[PDB]
Amino acid sequence: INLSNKTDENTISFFDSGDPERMNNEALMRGCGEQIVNLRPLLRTFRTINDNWSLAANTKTPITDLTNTADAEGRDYMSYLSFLYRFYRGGRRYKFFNTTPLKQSQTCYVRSFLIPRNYTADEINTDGPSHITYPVINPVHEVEVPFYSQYRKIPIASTSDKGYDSSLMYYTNVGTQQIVARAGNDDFTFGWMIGTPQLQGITKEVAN
Amino acid sequence: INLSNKTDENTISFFDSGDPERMNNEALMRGCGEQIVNLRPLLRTFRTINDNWSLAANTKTPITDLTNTADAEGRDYMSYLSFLYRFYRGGRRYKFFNTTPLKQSQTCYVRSFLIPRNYTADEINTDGPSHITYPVINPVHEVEVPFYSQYRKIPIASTSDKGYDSSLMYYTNVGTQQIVARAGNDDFTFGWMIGTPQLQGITKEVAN
Amino acid sequence: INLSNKTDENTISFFDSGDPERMNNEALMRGCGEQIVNLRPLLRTFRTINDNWSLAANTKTPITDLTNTADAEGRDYMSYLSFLYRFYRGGRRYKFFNTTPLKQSQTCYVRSFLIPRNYTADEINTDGPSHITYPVINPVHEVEVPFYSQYRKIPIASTSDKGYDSSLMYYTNVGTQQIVARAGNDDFTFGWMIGTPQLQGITKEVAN
Amino acid sequence: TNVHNTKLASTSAENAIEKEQITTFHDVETPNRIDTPMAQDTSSARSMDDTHSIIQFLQRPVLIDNIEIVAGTTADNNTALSRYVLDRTNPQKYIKQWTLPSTVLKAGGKAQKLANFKYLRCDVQVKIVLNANPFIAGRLYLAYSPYDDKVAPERRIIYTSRAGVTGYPGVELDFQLDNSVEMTIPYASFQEAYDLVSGNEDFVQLYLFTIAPVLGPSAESANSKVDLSVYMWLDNISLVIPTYRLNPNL
Repeated sequence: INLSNKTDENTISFFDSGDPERMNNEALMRGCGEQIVNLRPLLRTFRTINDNWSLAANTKTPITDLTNTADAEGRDYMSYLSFLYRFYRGGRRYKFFNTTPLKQSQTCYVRSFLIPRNYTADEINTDGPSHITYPVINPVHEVEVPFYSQYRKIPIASTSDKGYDSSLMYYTNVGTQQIVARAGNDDFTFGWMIGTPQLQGITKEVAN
Repeated sequence: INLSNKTDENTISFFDSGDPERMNNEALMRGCGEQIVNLRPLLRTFRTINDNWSLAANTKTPITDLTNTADAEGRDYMSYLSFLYRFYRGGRRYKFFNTTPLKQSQTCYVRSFLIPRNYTADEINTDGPSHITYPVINPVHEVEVPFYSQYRKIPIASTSDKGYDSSLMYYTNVGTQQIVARAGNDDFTFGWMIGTPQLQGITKEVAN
Repeated sequence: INLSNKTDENTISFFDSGDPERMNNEALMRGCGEQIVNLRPLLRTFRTINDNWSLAANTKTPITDLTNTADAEGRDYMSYLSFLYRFYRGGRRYKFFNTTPLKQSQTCYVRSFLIPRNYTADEINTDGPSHITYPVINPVHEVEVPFYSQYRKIPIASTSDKGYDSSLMYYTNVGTQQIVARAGNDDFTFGWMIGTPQLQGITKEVAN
Repeated sequence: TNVHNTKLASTSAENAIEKEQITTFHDVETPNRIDTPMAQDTSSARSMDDTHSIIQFLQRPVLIDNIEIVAGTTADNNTALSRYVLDRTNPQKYIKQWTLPSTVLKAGGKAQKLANFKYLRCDVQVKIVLNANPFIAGRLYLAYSPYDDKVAPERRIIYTSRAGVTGYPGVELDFQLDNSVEMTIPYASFQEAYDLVSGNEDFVQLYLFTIAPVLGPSAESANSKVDLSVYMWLDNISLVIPTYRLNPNL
């Protein structure tokens, strides 16, 4: 025997089994009805980040107010899948379903503008492209934000520069409540892959 | 140098010598006159297992009486070569040369029958094929025992079953003495090879 | 990794440099004007072993008297290069430039004879081929000694035999001084190569 | 890589077996040799003579004995070969006896070359050069008897008759006809080769008998004599198996 510590790169697969592709397909044709092969489709789906986001009347509210909170939680796909990557590109989509329980004015309307990310409403004009909806005839806003960037990829980290990509302002003439669902446009994708963080499970406050 | 314990399987033959087959043949054509190449021929030769086997008159004597003793000694080929093997097959041959020194009856005759091995004469009939000789005209019996077996190979060991192969009975109407030589028939051979036992040499009883 | 102590015979040359032969030639065509490729040419050059060798009048002086001293010093090529080798062959050439400061006789002449090596002048005749010069018309002798040997190679070591190769006798009718330069003939060469000795450099006698 | 006058340490093939004449070296790797580059033979020995072998050395004649038989002497060397031998106290007389092949193995420096060898097969070649002036006559018989020292007495060339002695293989050696005789004694052992270490046995005895004694003038004279010289060597030789042992007899 030779004194050696080596790797022969031996691989063994058990069970004398059939083709995994064929069997997986057979299974999906009986118990799923679809086959998810990529995680960008999950960036196209809309998922809630807040099922009630209350606002004040005549207040221009940047949605960073909410997404800075949401991105850390890991509840939506755009946040859960962001912990695997460092960069992102593309625009974003936001849906605001009205859940306002009280009537303030005869005519309630929702309006949305653009805003550079991490700016405040006092630092930006209410000009440029906008979108207006009336929650009584249309309780869903359905605005979209393009990728208006100085850079081809945006880091999920902090930066020296500010206002280098666009975001959303949200205006309501009355105090409204919203289900906020978001997603990426048909061009949004995340960067290049890294390791996972820990996950937070059930919490059981027990009497000692 | 590589840290290793290996075998290169190196072989060396000395002396720059000629062909061993040719030289061996040349030698046998000058000092032997024959070439033994196999040990079954030695199972065909007849060799003595007892040079005097006395018997009682009107007594059917199974030859196991003698061969159980002989097989352990290692004096004949059928015993010496049996310590290299575990199985055997085929029949056996026995020659009984008369050495009776006294006259008991006007007509002395020797008779031989078959008998299952390890049986007693009180457990078997004196029927079946027999052979009779008269030591005064023919002092040599020359009987043969076929392989009448339930099994294709007989172990030199002990067994649960009994009487599963044939053997010989020996009858004399008078007390006769015999040179007992035995051999195998033209079908006898031993089984498959094992190791050797120790050998017993000279014994020197010395005064202490 | 395999436990092993081996040699892979790896060689590295630095600097991404051009052809050494071409660059060396370019250099010699600018700073030398010649290219020494062998050390026998240095055995053909004449170099001084003594820049003043005084002699007595009417005395036959074997030049071994001087070359036994010179060979150990390492000053000339025939001595410096002899410490790399063990054998030599071929004849030798000697030039004697006159430096006699005083006038002894009206007619001064220099004469040279042959002599077996390590002989004395009292052991040999003044016969055989000779060469005579007159330092006043020709102050340079320019004699040559052939390889008159019993052996095809002469060792720089000592021997049991004596007088097995030829050498030179030097006769002057007056006390002369000489610059003694020597070299090998067109057939002289040294033997087969060995290691170098130490070299002796500057000596600084310091007051302690 | 290309360095002179030295062989540096290096790895090599991992299983080497060099066989010199009889010694076989196994080495873990091929030895790192240094040989002479573009070697020559700087001697003249191959031009002086041929390099003789052991078989050639053992074929060299060696003077074993020099005999001088004088006429008018009742000595065993001159007394003739007897018609009958009735008793062993009165056997046949001979000039000289030789145990073979010992007398040759122990002669001419042949034991030095047979040393460190175990087995031998050889024939013994004998040459006798006799010289006798034209006025001296006589006749000898050179014969060899195998196993004469080991065979029963009745079977010996000694203790038999003249017609028995001369029935042995031999050469008739007359002074004025055959000034010289030669004889080849074959390999006389009953075994496959002479054992040069264990068995210091001799297998053939060589005898020089006298048919007719030296016939010279009646007048006593120092000149009525003959001088002999016996030469021996080996032929058809085979030294095969080495050994560290020696026969101190040789």
